[PDB]
Amino acid sequence: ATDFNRGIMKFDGADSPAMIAISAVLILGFIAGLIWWALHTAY
Amino acid sequence: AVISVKPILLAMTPVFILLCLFFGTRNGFYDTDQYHGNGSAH
Amino acid sequence: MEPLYQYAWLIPVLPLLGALIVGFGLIAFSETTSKLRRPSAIFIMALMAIAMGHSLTLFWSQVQGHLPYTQMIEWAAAGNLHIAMGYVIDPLAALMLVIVTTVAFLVMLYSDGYMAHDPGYVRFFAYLSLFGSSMLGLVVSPNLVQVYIFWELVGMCSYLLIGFWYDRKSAAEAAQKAFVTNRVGDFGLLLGMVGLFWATGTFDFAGMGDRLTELVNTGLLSPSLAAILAILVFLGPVAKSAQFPLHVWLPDAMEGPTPISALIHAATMVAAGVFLIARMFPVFEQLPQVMTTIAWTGAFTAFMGATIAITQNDIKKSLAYSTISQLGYMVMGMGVGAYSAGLFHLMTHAYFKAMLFLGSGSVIHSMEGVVGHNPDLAQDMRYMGGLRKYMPITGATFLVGCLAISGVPPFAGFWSKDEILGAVFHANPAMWLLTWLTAGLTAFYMFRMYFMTFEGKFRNVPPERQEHHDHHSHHAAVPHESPWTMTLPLVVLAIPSTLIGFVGTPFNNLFEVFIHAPGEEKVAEHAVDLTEFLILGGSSVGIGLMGITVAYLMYLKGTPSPQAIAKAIQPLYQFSLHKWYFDELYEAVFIKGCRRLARQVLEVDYNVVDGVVNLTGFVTMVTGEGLKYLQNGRAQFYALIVLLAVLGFVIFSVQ
Amino acid sequence: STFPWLTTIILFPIVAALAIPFIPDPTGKGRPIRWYALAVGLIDFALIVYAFTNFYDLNTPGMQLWESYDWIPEIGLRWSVGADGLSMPLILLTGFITTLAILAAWPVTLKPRLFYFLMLAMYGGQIAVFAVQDMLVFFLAWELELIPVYLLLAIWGGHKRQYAATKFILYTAGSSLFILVAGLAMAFYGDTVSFDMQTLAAKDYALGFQLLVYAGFLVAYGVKLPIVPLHTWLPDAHGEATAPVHMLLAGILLKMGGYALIRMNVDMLPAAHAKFAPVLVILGVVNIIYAALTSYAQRNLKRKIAYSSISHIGFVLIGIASFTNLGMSGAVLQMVSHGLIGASLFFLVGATYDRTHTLILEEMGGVGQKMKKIFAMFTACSLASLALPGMSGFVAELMVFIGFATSDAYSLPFRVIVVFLAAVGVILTPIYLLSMLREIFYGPENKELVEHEALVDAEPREVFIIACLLVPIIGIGLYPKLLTQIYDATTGQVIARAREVLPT
Repeated sequence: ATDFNRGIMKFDGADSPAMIAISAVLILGFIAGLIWWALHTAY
Repeated sequence: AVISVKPILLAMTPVFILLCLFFGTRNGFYDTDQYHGNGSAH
Repeated sequence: MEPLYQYAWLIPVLPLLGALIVGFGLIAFSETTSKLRRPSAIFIMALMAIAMGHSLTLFWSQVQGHLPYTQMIEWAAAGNLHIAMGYVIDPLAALMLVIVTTVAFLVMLYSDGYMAHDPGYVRFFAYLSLFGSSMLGLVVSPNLVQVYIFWELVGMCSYLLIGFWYDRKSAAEAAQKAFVTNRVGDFGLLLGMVGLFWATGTFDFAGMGDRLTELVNTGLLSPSLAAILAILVFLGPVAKSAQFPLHVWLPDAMEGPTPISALIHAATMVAAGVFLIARMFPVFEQLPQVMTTIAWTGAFTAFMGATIAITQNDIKKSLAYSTISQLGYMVMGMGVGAYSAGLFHLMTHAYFKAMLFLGSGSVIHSMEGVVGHNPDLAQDMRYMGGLRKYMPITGATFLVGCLAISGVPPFAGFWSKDEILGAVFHANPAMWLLTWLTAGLTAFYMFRMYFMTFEGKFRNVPPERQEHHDHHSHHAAVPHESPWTMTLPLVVLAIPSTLIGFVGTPFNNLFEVFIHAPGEEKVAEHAVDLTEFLILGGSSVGIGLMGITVAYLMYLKGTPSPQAIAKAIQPLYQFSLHKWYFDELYEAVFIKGCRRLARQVLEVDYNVVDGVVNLTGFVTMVTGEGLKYLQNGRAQFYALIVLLAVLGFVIFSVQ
Repeated sequence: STFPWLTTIILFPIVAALAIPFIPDPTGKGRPIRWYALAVGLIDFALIVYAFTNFYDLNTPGMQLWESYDWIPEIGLRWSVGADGLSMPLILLTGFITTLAILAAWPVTLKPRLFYFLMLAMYGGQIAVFAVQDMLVFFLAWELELIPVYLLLAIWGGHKRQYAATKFILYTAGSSLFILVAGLAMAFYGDTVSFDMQTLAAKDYALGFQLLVYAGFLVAYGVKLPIVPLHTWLPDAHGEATAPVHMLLAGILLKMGGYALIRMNVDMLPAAHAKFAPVLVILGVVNIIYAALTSYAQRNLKRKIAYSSISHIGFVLIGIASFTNLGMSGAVLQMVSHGLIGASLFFLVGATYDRTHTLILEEMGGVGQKMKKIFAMFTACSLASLALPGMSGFVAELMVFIGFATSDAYSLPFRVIVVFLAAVGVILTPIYLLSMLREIFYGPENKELVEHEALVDAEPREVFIIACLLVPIIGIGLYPKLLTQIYDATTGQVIARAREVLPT
């Protein structure tokens, strides 16, 4: 992740492992929340 | 009333073929400086 | 008529082919074509002047009484889903055909003077012809698909032209913002283009009004649901014409070349952002809640862009914030309904902004003589005052362009501008008295920009005293730097100004509106009185005329100060000096926010879904090093497992 | 007509790939083996255009080169080939991009006897996937590009080649087994043991069986066409690679995972489609928004466009699972147009990196001052991938938005949100493409220019391969019935296969 914080507009500072899990549950929850939408909203 | 793709492809094939066999002969920089050398992404 | 009108698609494809060739001549033959700067400029200009020869006869044939002529060619077909792409020659379309090729031939006459010291002289005429062919297809367009093929093309030509120099870091970031901010409107246009093909079923403007009005009263569509459709189409022209949410790219579009600013305020802005809503009036007049949205976001921008033009030190950044407001002054004319007057203030805007922009470039190429190439703001180093005291013909023509935008007695605007002030005090006078207050403020910054830099003394002594350039000593002070290639275009762009000194007059306003009928023959107007028009026009030429007397007295005292305004209204002056504090809302929230959302989609990629794949390869390698310890030598232990499995399979298989 | 045409095109490179160790004169680097491999590419592309302009006989649904040769009667398999409308655009594309991938493989002097062997063997192992009408030959041809593309990434690759090469052969051969499993599940259903792709379609299946075969096919086709949970093999295998290899991965090899979705998940299993089709368009929407924000946040240059290729793929899912003749005609046109666009991007990343030796995108700036023809070419190819009109990126996505929200299948609160969500990719693709252009070319701040980056040029051969690929990008984008007439009548039966089932 040190090569992911390359010296351009990145390194927001939230590359901590406490943030990685709480960013995952919203992102992987939105795809799962959209798939479970689809089988009941489309037909 | 559609332009067919067969007369526009058969007339574009033998210009594409004769231009690669010419443009292969013309190149620069890939034989003189070329510090990549052998290993093509090292 | 038949070789004039069946070959009418040649007006887009002629100046495209002038850039197709030099684009093929610069990418393959750049050793000769970079040297062939002078012939390839005249070669590219020849296909534009022939395209001027089509339109000047395609429009003059239209006002004699010829019918509109349509053509449609199938573009992408499927089962029961056709896309048609052709053209129309419409008196609205043929009027815009003249404007976008007259000012394009003009700016290519201009371009031989502002450069030919620049090595990018050959490429600049390749991009300038790439603008026009992308632009001349937008005006002849019959469909909502066909206006969208050339919507995102002219933003591509606007991206390439702002980043023309591309060695400035400032012109780098300016080019990208002009593509992204227009793409939000293109995100809006694409939603309504599919959204209106969903509801109506056909992509043409004429077939969209009759089909939308068929479902809104029958009961298939809702009055609230179909209102958000035509709002989304309108979100397109708020980007290109720089309305309220999307206007941040115009101070930075002045980081490009000065010829381009004349063309991106006469072709992509006053044309593109207004031609679409003028063509979509079959949809908008059946929706009352949409037209009140258009006029409110137009009238706010007439106020919003006007005050940032005040205390603006840069000349091109003051003209850029002018045409934010003047386009905003015009889109609300399409929003209150009175749109034929909104279309005849379009022609005098495009021919005078280019008069004001190319006139401003005569100042910058003059001021490069005494000052180095870094500052282009109001004058320091022999400060502001005098340029017309040197008596140039370049300086008297950006006054005449400045004069006919406020509402002065003897010139234009008295015929076209104040017509939508009387039609806007009919319905909602609360949100539309705001245009009257800034009507004296549009008169302010225009004449604030005139006699600050054209009346006084501006050649004597250096305050900063650092030019040190042979390219500045050869920049020809005493404004004759403006060569022979500004004597024609600064004059010949004023020869349509006396034509609209004759047309669009109180007898030819009636005859030109008679050309500009809407989608139907009916014309909706509240009331027009004989006596009441005289004071509504007579008190309104005052607020223009006495609006500059407070500017004739403010910026002719040397300091910008009547009493207690040197210590200014800093609640409000910090807004206009720091440019509305609107660039920083879009930057600290959207630019940082998408630099914060995107980063943690990358780290959930590299660590969660890459963590599972790198765990299947880890629990199989440590399974291998767990049964590698099953064998340990000691061959008697191997004889146990042979004997234990004999005991196992005879308890396994008897039940 | 009697002459086996598709059997020639499949086997003529692999027969002539074996004659590479017998080519004489290894006097230094490999010059004569570079010219033999190029010329044997071109005379097979001439064999595709001879077989197409004389024998294809378009606006007819079905295969027109039908050659069912007997191979092994015990297993029941034959050597059957055939070109329909869902494949004959892609046989033509494969013979076009590979012949440029030989020509873009010119500076290689590492192992040139081995490079052009596998690339000619991969040129046969790609046409063989689109052409065969069988199931044990289709599983053969799917994994026939398994060992040459392990070796193309491992020997000529960046750093972390070996971590990228063995993550890829284990993830694709670890997913190709569902082709054999689901290909055997339909073969033994009923009473016949037929393996042809026609009788397996013309067989009637049960509904509960069809959802097991479709979910077996979905993982086997969600890996190659990177449906975004199953995608992690790609940006390593595409991130650490050379430009002549990369044109065969992103240009063509992703298209086989989308070609096979149209053939074997829409034709053969229609009532399996109509049950789990709205999961595809939601996996198509997230394919665009995830892969455009993942592309923006990355600073490795070859890895930015590698994640971008997942995003352009995201309209193939919306195009397939929309049950409209313009949606499916916009997905096939998306696969052709991304191959021509993605090859023209992925060549110039190698063309940039061969001069500046970095890919890091922070030590760059002012590259457009030294090389201009590289800058003028990398602008026209990145503008092609913006879905900008006048090029084939926009017309391929124009039919998908129109084709999806004109279908009488979904409900209206679903179709509004998907069109609103897929069009966020319209905003998102200029964010990272133009910021890639800006942080490399635009600017005064150059490199150290002493230790690294000693050279800059633009070879007059390299200007051809972009101008060779930008001709059919624009030529399709200005008249898309140059391509839509090839597959009008065969796509019109796949949609006729899924319309009669649709209320289910």
